[PDB]
Amino acid sequence: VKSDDVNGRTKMYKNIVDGNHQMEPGMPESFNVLLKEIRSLGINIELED
Amino acid sequence: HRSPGVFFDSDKGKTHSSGKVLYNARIIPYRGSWLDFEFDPKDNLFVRID
Amino acid sequence: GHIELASPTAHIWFLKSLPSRIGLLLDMPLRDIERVLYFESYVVIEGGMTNLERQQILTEEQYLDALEEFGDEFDAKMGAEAIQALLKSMDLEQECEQLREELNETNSETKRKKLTKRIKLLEAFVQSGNKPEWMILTVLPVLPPDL
Amino acid sequence: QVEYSRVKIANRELEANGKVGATYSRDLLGITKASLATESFISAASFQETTRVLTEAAVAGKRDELRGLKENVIVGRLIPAGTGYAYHQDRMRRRAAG
Amino acid sequence: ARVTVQDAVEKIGNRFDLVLVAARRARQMQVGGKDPLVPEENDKTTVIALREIEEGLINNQILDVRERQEQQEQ
Amino acid sequence: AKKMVEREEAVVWDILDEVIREHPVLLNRAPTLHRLGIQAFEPVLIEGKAIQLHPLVCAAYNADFDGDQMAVHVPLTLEAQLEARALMMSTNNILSPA
Amino acid sequence: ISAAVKEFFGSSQLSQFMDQNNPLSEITHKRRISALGPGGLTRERAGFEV
Amino acid sequence: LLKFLKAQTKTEEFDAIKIALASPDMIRSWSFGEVKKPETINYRTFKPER
DNA sequence: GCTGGCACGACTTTTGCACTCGATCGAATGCTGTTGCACATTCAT
RNA sequence: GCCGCGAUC
DNA sequence: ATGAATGTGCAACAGCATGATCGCGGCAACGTGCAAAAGTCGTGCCAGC
Ligand SMILES: [Mg+2]
Repeated sequence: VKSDDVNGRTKMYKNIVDGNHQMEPGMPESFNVLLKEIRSLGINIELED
Repeated sequence: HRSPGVFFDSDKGKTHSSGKVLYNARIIPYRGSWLDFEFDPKDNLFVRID
Repeated sequence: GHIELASPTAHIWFLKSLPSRIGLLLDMPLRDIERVLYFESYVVIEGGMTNLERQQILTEEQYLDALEEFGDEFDAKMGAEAIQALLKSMDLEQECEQLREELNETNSETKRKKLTKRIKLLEAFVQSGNKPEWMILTVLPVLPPDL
Repeated sequence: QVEYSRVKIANRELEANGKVGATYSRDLLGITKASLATESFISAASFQETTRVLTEAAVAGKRDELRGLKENVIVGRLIPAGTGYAYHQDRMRRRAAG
Repeated sequence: ARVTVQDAVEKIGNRFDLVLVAARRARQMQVGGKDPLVPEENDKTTVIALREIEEGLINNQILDVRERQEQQEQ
Repeated sequence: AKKMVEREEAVVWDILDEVIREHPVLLNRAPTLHRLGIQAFEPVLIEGKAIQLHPLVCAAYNADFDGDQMAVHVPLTLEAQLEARALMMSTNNILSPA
Repeated sequence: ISAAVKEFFGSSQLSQFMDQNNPLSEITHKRRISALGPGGLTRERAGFEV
Repeated sequence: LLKFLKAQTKTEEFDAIKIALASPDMIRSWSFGEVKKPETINYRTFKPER
């Protein structure tokens, strides 16, 4: 929520301004960039359900 | 920087771990290609040109 | 996005590494597989009627000699398309039991390690559902522009 | 892995056919070598040579399952330790129960 | 305020579940729908929950039964 | 609120003092060697420009005041504040875990 | 010629911003001995003997 | 045809990242088009190419 | 009667288009692990 | 998006 | 006595060598002619003051 969550940052800023102090986390953009980078090679990486 | 000339070295005597000290010579010029002489563990003259 | 290469090229992930995947899959050394990749030498396939072997490393001069003598029945290519052709023709399941029988029948500390490595790779490939022809890629993906 | 061998030995010995259990020989490896051989590829690819680990993970078609601490830190979920250990205990039962 | 949480820790001794219990109690007291059960001395909700735990008046079991009673009332 | 925070009126200072009251903040040094190299303190505002560190924790931090700098990370969640109070407070870890 | 001369004078391993705190820094920077540079050795390359 | 949310729903449940080789058909599945020109942007309009 | 924004018949610009020919370098870090190849040895006939 | 150079602990 | 298989030893190639800060500079790769369309310019138009 401090570094790479594009929606997490805004959500947690709104929560603090409201005064909620709720986590509501997500998925960092850095790992998505890494997944796109590896997929750009011949290796396929996906997230199983 | 290293002065151009002729430099002899012993390579500390620990390359093949056999205790055989190996003497090598270098010809460092101000400009151009290098030239080295190298002593094998089997006492063979090897020249490492450039 | 993607780009089509209009000709199959080889991936350096599986070619140039100390435990080369294509190296030990084809039972040929890294030097040979690198030489054929750059069109320096040819490799023939099939050729049961002719005296050429399945994985021959005949050079250019041997290529014209075979063409003059054997003529037809000699299927040799110089590019990575040859690697695709020989990789598709390989029957992984049939080779698995053949190498298993060779390993259990004859015992020797030298060939046992390489045989075990090849058997492990073959079993992993047949179990994982992958295919060996996918190592060398014909369509190359590209990174998104924002990255 | 000895942990994988132990459960197989216990399961085989639990049934009637106890002789199926296979004796093993424990091995010792250095830290640089033992770390790279872990059953999860997301870890051991963020410590040493990644070109080697990815291909040996690519051809095998393996899975990570995010069991250790390094994998969960990379993804950004709660690590299975300390305060986050309880949260990973609740999730395990739900997955097993369906 | 509580300079040390040892008194609260020994009430429910894990040093790890205490954090979760205090977080739940502070969430209840902060997002609304709850009032402190211990006199409030201008301090924040975190130390109020910790002092409730230390006094032995807030625990996981009784938190669950209070939630169940609230659900039953509604 | 933005404009008056930039203008830094006195009531903004009073509200900052109200917010700070019991929000633990955790300081750390650059080469975080062991787990005691990042500890959570309770901030007291000073009319100054440098962090004032307690002399006792210098041995744990391996910090001496000859130009040393430390980072100040703010735990901004209820779970994070409890973790920084019940696990990271300086009064909590007195015995070195070695 | 001008391109090479200006490239050497402006962007080189051994032509740096001069220190200007006190005359002492300028004095000790002008008469400075550097083992690095184009013909020199890399920082990682230097052993304990050098 | 309004009130559609895609940024929040982008966070999906997952577990056990899986890695495998990429098929050419699978690669084409990822791709949404083609690239045939080696230019990046045309300075005539300061816009991306075709 | 005086004045100021709309369309039409040539000029003028753009774009598909896919089609070709066209030296001078730094060389200098150990430390370890791995793989391949050459040679010495030993066993069989 | 770096590369060199200098500096602090 | 000699050939072949095996094990051992040696040489070449690959990865890797702390963390966090602050301050100054310097810094890459066309063409082609015509249809076909589109845009533009000089020109004439009605509607408001
Ligand atoms: Mg100091």
